[PDB]
Amino acid sequence: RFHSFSFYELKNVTNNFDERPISVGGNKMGEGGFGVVYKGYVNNTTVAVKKLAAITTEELKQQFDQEIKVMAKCQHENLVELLGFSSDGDDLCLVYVYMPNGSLLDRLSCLDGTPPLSWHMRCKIAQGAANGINFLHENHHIHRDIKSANILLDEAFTAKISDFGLARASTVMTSRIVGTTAYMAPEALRGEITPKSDIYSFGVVLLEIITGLPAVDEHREPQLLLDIKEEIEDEEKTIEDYIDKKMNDADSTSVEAMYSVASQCLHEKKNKRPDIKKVQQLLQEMT
Repeated sequence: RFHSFSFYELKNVTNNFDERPISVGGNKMGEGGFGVVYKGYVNNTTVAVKKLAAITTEELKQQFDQEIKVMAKCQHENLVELLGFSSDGDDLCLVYVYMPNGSLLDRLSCLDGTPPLSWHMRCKIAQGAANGINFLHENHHIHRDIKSANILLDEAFTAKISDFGLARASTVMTSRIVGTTAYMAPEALRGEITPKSDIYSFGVVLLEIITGLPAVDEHREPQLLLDIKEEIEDEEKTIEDYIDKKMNDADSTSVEAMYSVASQCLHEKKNKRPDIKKVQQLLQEMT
């Protein structure tokens, strides 16, 4: 099933949860899913260890319990795999398969000097992520935080959708709004919970893959990649003026095919957006 770790094991294998970034000599890889993520090395295997931090306690155990329940049921090549967990004490940890190529956001940004992703590889990554989302939707889960920074990349650059648990079952309303603003559908930003909002957010990821630009850049005009989309519709701009210049293999025809899928995903009216299945068909027809 899952591996039951005890906290002392995870502490030993993460340099006692060394919170400096890995660049600096520590074990921290990021923060999210209600915790800090650290690199560990256990039994000849590199792992990612998420140590949950307290919203409040008591609801934390419920969320940890729920994330495990979701992962037990959600096994797929385009989803991050949970390996085990630690629950002894006031301390809660989740242990995942390690993804050596980091996030799609970081690779689109060539963080740390990694080479630019080719157009052909971007197309594969887009299809992989759509496959992961389709598995989630088929199994009545809503991700709620679809973004490039949550699409991880293994040894082969296979797309791995991460950070659910918070993955609700499947129009509900909520007082505690979650997600990442620059990626959120307008109805999600008002608190409607629906798988159609994951589609919208996936439209945004597609624009990041096309253009190489982050969804938000506060030193850019416009700060929001979403707006750049309205420029193309309303302002004599073309997607071609926006194609990532860090590629040498992006043909006009498939670029436009992906942009058209992005544009369908991005309808403001949730009911006009394609479903994940259609998005897969489209992304497949694209290659």
